[PDB]
Amino acid sequence: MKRTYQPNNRKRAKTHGFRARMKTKSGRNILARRRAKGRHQLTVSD
Amino acid sequence: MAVKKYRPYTPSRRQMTTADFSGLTKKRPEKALTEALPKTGGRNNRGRITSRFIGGGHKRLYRIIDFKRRDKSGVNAKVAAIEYDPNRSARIALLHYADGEKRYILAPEGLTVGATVNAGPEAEPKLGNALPLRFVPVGAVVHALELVPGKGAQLARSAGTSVQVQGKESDYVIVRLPSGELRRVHSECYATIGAVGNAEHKNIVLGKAGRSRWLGRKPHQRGSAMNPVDHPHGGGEGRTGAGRVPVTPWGKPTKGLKTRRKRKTSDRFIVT
RNA sequence: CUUUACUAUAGUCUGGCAUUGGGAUUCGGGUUGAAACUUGGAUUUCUAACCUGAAAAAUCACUUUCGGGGACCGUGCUUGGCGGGUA
RNA sequence: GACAAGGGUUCCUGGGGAAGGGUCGUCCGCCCAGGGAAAGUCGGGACCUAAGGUGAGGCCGAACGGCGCAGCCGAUGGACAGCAGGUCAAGAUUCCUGCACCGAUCAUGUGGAGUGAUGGAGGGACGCAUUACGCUAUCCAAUGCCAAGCUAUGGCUAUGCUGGUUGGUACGCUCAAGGGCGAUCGGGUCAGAAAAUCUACCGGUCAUGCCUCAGACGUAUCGGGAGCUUCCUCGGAAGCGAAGUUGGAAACGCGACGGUGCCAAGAAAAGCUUCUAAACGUUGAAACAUGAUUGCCCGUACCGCAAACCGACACAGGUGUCCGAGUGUCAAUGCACUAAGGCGCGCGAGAGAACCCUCGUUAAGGAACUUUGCAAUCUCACCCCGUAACUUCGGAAGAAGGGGUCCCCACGCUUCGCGUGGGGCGCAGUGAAUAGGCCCAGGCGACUGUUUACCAAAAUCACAGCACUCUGCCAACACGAACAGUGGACGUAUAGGGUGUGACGCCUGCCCGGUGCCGGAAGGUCAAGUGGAGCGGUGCAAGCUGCGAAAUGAAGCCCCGGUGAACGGCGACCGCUAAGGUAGCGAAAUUCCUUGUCGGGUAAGUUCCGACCUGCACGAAAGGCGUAACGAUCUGGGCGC
RNA sequence: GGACCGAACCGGUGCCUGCUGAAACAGUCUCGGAUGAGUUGUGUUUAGGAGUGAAAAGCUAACCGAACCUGGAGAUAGCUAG
Ligand SMILES: [Mg+2]
Ligand SMILES: [Mg+2]
Ligand SMILES: [Mg+2]
Ligand SMILES: [Mg+2]
Ligand SMILES: [Mg+2]
Ligand SMILES: [Mg+2]
Ligand SMILES: [Mg+2]
Ligand SMILES: [Mg+2]
Ligand SMILES: [Mg+2]
Ligand SMILES: [Mg+2]
Ligand SMILES: [Mg+2]
Ligand SMILES: [Mg+2]
Ligand SMILES: [Mg+2]
Ligand SMILES: [Mg+2]
Ligand SMILES: [Mg+2]
Ligand SMILES: [Mg+2]
Ligand SMILES: [Mg+2]
Ligand SMILES: [Mg+2]
Ligand SMILES: [Mg+2]
Ligand SMILES: [Mg+2]
Ligand SMILES: [Mg+2]
Ligand SMILES: [Mg+2]
Ligand SMILES: [Mg+2]
Ligand SMILES: [Mg+2]
Ligand SMILES: [Mg+2]
Ligand SMILES: [Mg+2]
Ligand SMILES: [Mg+2]
Ligand SMILES: [Mg+2]
Ligand SMILES: [Mg+2]
Ligand SMILES: [Mg+2]
Ligand SMILES: [Mg+2]
Ligand SMILES: [Mg+2]
Ligand SMILES: [Mg+2]
Ligand SMILES: [Mg+2]
Ligand SMILES: [Mg+2]
Ligand SMILES: [Mg+2]
Ligand SMILES: [Mg+2]
Ligand SMILES: [Mg+2]
Ligand SMILES: [Mg+2]
Ligand SMILES: [Mg+2]
Ligand SMILES: [Mg+2]
Ligand SMILES: [Mg+2]
Ligand SMILES: [Mg+2]
Ligand SMILES: [Mg+2]
Ligand SMILES: [Mg+2]
Ligand SMILES: [Mg+2]
Ligand SMILES: [Mg+2]
Ligand SMILES: [Mg+2]
Ligand SMILES: [Mg+2]
Ligand SMILES: [Mg+2]
Ligand SMILES: [Mg+2]
Ligand SMILES: [Mg+2]
Ligand SMILES: [Mg+2]
Ligand SMILES: [Mg+2]
Ligand SMILES: [Mg+2]
Ligand SMILES: [Mg+2]
Ligand SMILES: [Mg+2]
Ligand SMILES: [Mg+2]
Ligand SMILES: [Mg+2]
Ligand SMILES: [Mg+2]
Ligand SMILES: [Mg+2]
Ligand SMILES: [Mg+2]
Ligand SMILES: [Mg+2]
Ligand SMILES: [Mg+2]
Ligand SMILES: [Mg+2]
Ligand SMILES: [Mg+2]
Ligand SMILES: [Mg+2]
Ligand SMILES: [Mg+2]
Ligand SMILES: [Mg+2]
Ligand SMILES: [Mg+2]
Ligand SMILES: [Mg+2]
Ligand SMILES: [Mg+2]
Ligand SMILES: [Mg+2]
Ligand SMILES: [Mg+2]
Ligand SMILES: [Mg+2]
Ligand SMILES: [Mg+2]
Ligand SMILES: [Mg+2]
Ligand SMILES: [Mg+2]
Ligand SMILES: [Mg+2]
Ligand SMILES: [Mg+2]
Ligand SMILES: [Mg+2]
Ligand SMILES: [Mg+2]
Ligand SMILES: [Mg+2]
Ligand SMILES: [Mg+2]
Ligand SMILES: [Mg+2]
Ligand SMILES: [Mg+2]
Ligand SMILES: [Mg+2]
Ligand SMILES: [Mg+2]
Ligand SMILES: [Mg+2]
Ligand SMILES: [Mg+2]
Ligand SMILES: [Mg+2]
Ligand SMILES: [Mg+2]
Ligand SMILES: [Mg+2]
Ligand SMILES: [Mg+2]
Ligand SMILES: [Mg+2]
Ligand SMILES: [Mg+2]
Ligand SMILES: [Mg+2]
Ligand SMILES: [Mg+2]
Ligand SMILES: [Mg+2]
Ligand SMILES: [Mg+2]
Ligand SMILES: [Mg+2]
Ligand SMILES: [Mg+2]
Ligand SMILES: [Mg+2]
Ligand SMILES: [Mg+2]
Ligand SMILES: [Mg+2]
Ligand SMILES: [Mg+2]
Ligand SMILES: [Mg+2]
Ligand SMILES: [Mg+2]
Ligand SMILES: [Mg+2]
Ligand SMILES: [Mg+2]
Repeated sequence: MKRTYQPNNRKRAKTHGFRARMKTKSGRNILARRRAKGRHQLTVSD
Repeated sequence: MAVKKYRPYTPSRRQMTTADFSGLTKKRPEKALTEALPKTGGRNNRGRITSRFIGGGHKRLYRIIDFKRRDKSGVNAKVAAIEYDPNRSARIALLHYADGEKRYILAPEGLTVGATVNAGPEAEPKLGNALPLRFVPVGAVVHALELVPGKGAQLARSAGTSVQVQGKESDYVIVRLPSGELRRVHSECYATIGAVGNAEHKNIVLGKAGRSRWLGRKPHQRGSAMNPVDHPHGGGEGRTGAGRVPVTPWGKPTKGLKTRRKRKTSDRFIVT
């Protein structure tokens, strides 16, 4: 019963990446949106 | 004039027909002439499907061909081999140039291995001699014609197709395309004597489904199978013919689709 | 979701105006029976705009040497039609 | 059993007993602490490129941004130097022991001359199926060798039983299948931007010939080796060490880039080999071996078909590759039992009621059950004999149907056995396990295939074949802020797009009035726009201004012609509307009345088959009517059980 | 050889069991394909009136005739409750 989550690191990191979110404005938004309220530890740390 | 039909040893293979060979020299496409990077891929481009279907099929290698053949004018060449080229539907000739360079040209009908061929304007109208239209005899049958001086041969390179030379009017020579259309081409345009090979490609019986698949995939969906959302003809209770017949994004069958253009006054009798 | 329901619309066809120039012929006519400053139309033609292809320099750029197309096309503005493709 | 993912101390040692564990728990993959992971040679980087991602310049867009040549990035591929053993509680092609190789640097001798680029060329370099020969891994046999022992309950006293039976390296005139190589002079400038002593092309000149070892063998040597020994701190430590035979089988692995056949015609790039340009040296070069020196970065424990990864669980689910023994059975990764190895699935004990699940046997009967033989039997392997209508001559077909099968002896042969004869046993001999029930008719689709992840697998969709139609190449056509770009296509009407039909065979009629579509000089209407007669406002006027029509003005509809494998139409009592059904079929997947009427089959048949025809509402590419074969398709019937 | 029988594998025909499941789609038995239009690993590309689709309105992260999240936003609610 194959499930949705098939972990594959570096796919995980290829999308979703700090490096990745930096390349576009939309994620860069999300990045600095998360630096904000939500003192969050985010992205490639997890 | 061989075909190779089969027995009916399977459910298929009765109707199935393959092509004929042994006119083809066993040799490989050889060294970089090919330099083949077809990298076959469906209609995708910027990521979406443009020309529908065509989703698979056997790995190929493109063999570069010399279409214009201007530069080798006044230089002898002797036919070496005739090789099988996929994505062509014509045989191609190898030869060798006197200066020693090897190229490819498509193979006209009836070109034997070892024939002496000479490109250029002064050349005799022997098979495959690559000369300008001004120097082409009236009514003689040629192929691989340039649409414009320079560039390459955009006219009649598919198997069995030829263009006979109608009487020249101006520096433009009248010709007749294999669709039956008449045109006007510059007499500065090269062409190759004779008609294309591969016998009649047309009547090979193409086996069953999947022989299709040896080539571009194309399962070809029939939008009246589809739901209304997907396609106009779609929708119905049981089988229903049309109600309209525009397709697939509106349009229709018949209804000439060509824009009104500047090439149109170089054109003679667009009717068929 | 559908169509000959309403309405607009992507799209597309078409007239006018730019980009956009020259010369022959002809008819329409004005300003000083022809001369002739000419103003436009129609066909025709040329070539500097413009498009485009080959050449040791793959997309480009160039003196380019060139070859073809060429006042068309394409494109901006506007005119009217078509337009369940879409809303 | 070993890996790749993924997980992250789960590994090892010593503790612990709250919670986690489906009960317990002194125990654990849980808790605490401590330790463990070693690389020039393995995998990745300091090398290469594919798809794709980038992308100075360049091309485009209300912005943010979208493209795009070179180059760069990118292993799932190319390239590349080591094996054999030993061993911590816990690592090993990493550490140590023995022997080996690779690069870089320098010194010494040979050599004492050339070296060889960001550029050229060679080559790297590639498919599917089938297959000959040699071999190994590897397994099998024995009265082959070695080692240890003992005599069991009747017997055996070994000719019984048990285990073991060689790996690396070096050399060797030894054996050896298999495997790929022409060599050289000269010429032409128009080839590879010039170059070239290189490659290509053209011309001349001379079975065998060479090169190669897979693997076998012999000698040597370093390992390993059944066990033997003593110590033992509870059970492990150190030391010792025998022989390695003949006969057989054998790969998807090696000898290889082998041989042949086939059509759908099977990456790129660097390293690498050769060649010059530029440059340096033309006395200290290239090359060779000879020591020395040097060898970076990351990964490496443990789980890894699973209580350690994805499933909320110590979850009957799922997860890619490699290895995967023996005996029996044509063969096999099948089936049964077993080796090495791993395990008995983290509640337990009793009871032997109803009912419930999963099974075994069943009297006489044998489908009577029921919507339906649903389910479950019967059937089953291999050998021999034999086998229909129908057929597209392939098929149907494993059609149905019948016989054989075990053990001993003798004989013959191509001896893993088979054939023949004779004999023996049991109720029974593919003696247990894995292996079809079959047939007669129809309906639909020809066919293999595809489809509703989680109620539908089909008669749906695809399909080869056929037809209409568009498209002359900045093609039609599709994506798109965009005269950018790309796809169609590095394709050029034997091509590409769209549409419907759907092997094959015999075929495909009548009606264009309306709608669409192609072609249509008269004529009717028609937008902006040119033109601007005239009507009015204000001012005393020059004048400034508000509307404003004849003519002229494009595509389009109106009007004319054609076109049905174009939308369509061929009984709302014939009713008039362009015509009203050519074949073929018809109670049909179409039929209302209906269980139509006859006939067949049954004891009895609303079904099924055959007729008929009165077709409520068959019919020719929404194709008509047939059709061998095919079907986890649907319908009716028979035998067998 | 879109041939046959049949493992691996790919798939889901029929019955049953399961239905607070062992399991948010499975288990036994049975059956289909098993050199092709075959199966599948790795990297990559395409998405919300958008993609994909041998075509069910199927799939697009366990509920797709228009995914999810955040926002407009205390949408509106001639209706139901309180
Ligand atoms: Mg942190
Ligand atoms: Mg990190
Ligand atoms: Mg998290
Ligand atoms: Mg024949
Ligand atoms: Mg689409
Ligand atoms: Mg064809
Ligand atoms: Mg088709
Ligand atoms: Mg449908
Ligand atoms: Mg629609
Ligand atoms: Mg429809
Ligand atoms: Mg219908
Ligand atoms: Mg379209
Ligand atoms: Mg518009
Ligand atoms: Mg308008
Ligand atoms: Mg609407
Ligand atoms: Mg409308
Ligand atoms: Mg295992
Ligand atoms: Mg890991
Ligand atoms: Mg680790
Ligand atoms: Mg432990
Ligand atoms: Mg322990
Ligand atoms: Mg406890
Ligand atoms: Mg505690
Ligand atoms: Mg407990
Ligand atoms: Mg423990
Ligand atoms: Mg070492
Ligand atoms: Mg690179
Ligand atoms: Mg590239
Ligand atoms: Mg880009
Ligand atoms: Mg690119
Ligand atoms: Mg790799
Ligand atoms: Mg190596
Ligand atoms: Mg490496
Ligand atoms: Mg130990
Ligand atoms: Mg270990
Ligand atoms: Mg080791
Ligand atoms: Mg010297
Ligand atoms: Mg040299
Ligand atoms: Mg062999
Ligand atoms: Mg014995
Ligand atoms: Mg023995
Ligand atoms: Mg020996
Ligand atoms: Mg294998
Ligand atoms: Mg071979
Ligand atoms: Mg490179
Ligand atoms: Mg020099
Ligand atoms: Mg390990
Ligand atoms: Mg559990
Ligand atoms: Mg458990
Ligand atoms: Mg489990
Ligand atoms: Mg699996
Ligand atoms: Mg094996
Ligand atoms: Mg076995
Ligand atoms: Mg066996
Ligand atoms: Mg088994
Ligand atoms: Mg285990
Ligand atoms: Mg127990
Ligand atoms: Mg039972
Ligand atoms: Mg009985
Ligand atoms: Mg009976
Ligand atoms: Mg009854
Ligand atoms: Mg009954
Ligand atoms: Mg049954
Ligand atoms: Mg059975
Ligand atoms: Mg026969
Ligand atoms: Mg039958
Ligand atoms: Mg007896
Ligand atoms: Mg008997
Ligand atoms: Mg048996
Ligand atoms: Mg049994
Ligand atoms: Mg009949
Ligand atoms: Mg019937
Ligand atoms: Mg079917
Ligand atoms: Mg079959
Ligand atoms: Mg389903
Ligand atoms: Mg189903
Ligand atoms: Mg363009
Ligand atoms: Mg293009
Ligand atoms: Mg159909
Ligand atoms: Mg008429
Ligand atoms: Mg009846
Ligand atoms: Mg009835
Ligand atoms: Mg009767
Ligand atoms: Mg009956
Ligand atoms: Mg009757
Ligand atoms: Mg009944
Ligand atoms: Mg019934
Ligand atoms: Mg009947
Ligand atoms: Mg007809
Ligand atoms: Mg029809
Ligand atoms: Mg019909
Ligand atoms: Mg039909
Ligand atoms: Mg019929
Ligand atoms: Mg099937
Ligand atoms: Mg049924
Ligand atoms: Mg029946
Ligand atoms: Mg009887
Ligand atoms: Mg097959
Ligand atoms: Mg058969
Ligand atoms: Mg499926
Ligand atoms: Mg399964
Ligand atoms: Mg079967
Ligand atoms: Mg839409
Ligand atoms: Mg989820
Ligand atoms: Mg879903
Ligand atoms: Mg919704
Ligand atoms: Mg509210
Ligand atoms: Mg609001
Ligand atoms: Mg409202
Ligand atoms: Mg409100």
